[PDB]
Amino acid sequence: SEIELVFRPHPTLMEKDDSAQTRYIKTSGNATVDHLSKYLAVRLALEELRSKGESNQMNLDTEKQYTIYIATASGQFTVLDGSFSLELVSEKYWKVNKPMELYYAPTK
Amino acid sequence: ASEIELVFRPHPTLMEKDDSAQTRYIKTSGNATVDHLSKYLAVRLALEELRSKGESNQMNLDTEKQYTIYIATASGQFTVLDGSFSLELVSEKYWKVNKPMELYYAPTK
Amino acid sequence: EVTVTDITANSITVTFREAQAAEGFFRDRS
Amino acid sequence: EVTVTDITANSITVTFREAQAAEGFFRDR
Ligand SMILES: [Zn+2]
Repeated sequence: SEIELVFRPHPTLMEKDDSAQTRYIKTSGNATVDHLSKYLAVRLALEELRSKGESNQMNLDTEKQYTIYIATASGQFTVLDGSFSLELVSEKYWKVNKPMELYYAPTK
Repeated sequence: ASEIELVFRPHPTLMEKDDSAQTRYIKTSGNATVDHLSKYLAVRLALEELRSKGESNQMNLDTEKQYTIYIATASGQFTVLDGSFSLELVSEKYWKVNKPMELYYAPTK
Repeated sequence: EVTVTDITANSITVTFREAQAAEGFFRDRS
Repeated sequence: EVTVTDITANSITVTFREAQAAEGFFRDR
């Protein structure tokens, strides 16, 4: 729907060996951070399953929950409460009239 | 034929009855092997579980067995299908009828 | 719907197409 | 081109759409 997201791995909290591939996402502004974290978990799991499906290995397996961040002034990242709507996040933290930039990392 | 149709169900006695286990209607290539089919089943079951968790109220994704494939032959008994066999070969060797090929699964153990 | 899944084994990838019913999917054998 | 996924939390199901690039996906502003 109406909220647009440019969704990336947290630059520092990544696993170096993992893809840095930016995701472009549309959804309702009423979606919460918890919905987005769960969406990520599901999408990554689905992608991993399909990848294992296409790999030469005969054996599969079963991972993580994610924390969502937004960049703030200055040189830092703010953890977003799971109950926040994405609309609130854009108004409170992002503000500008552009697709919103959010980040993710596995919850320690 | 280069294409093959399968009716794929849990083994009637080696697996406990499960109303949540629907018959699967499948088309694939005759040159696909039994190994492809067993791996497909594990992947499909996992995909379905993931999507079900996605739509449930569960915030934590929990979420894996290996499967053996069987066919009931003319005698009514079951044959365990070698993983290396093509589905084409299975159809010619064990099914031999002009109907979608009925195959079954149960865990390897 | 018809799901489509690609599966690799022994260095060969194949496609499985799956429907929830035979009618409209399987070919007529008459 | 576009991936569609329904995700539920707190008894509200939300639909997510995802693409591989902004152009032709995101709206003009
Ligand atoms: Zn054939």
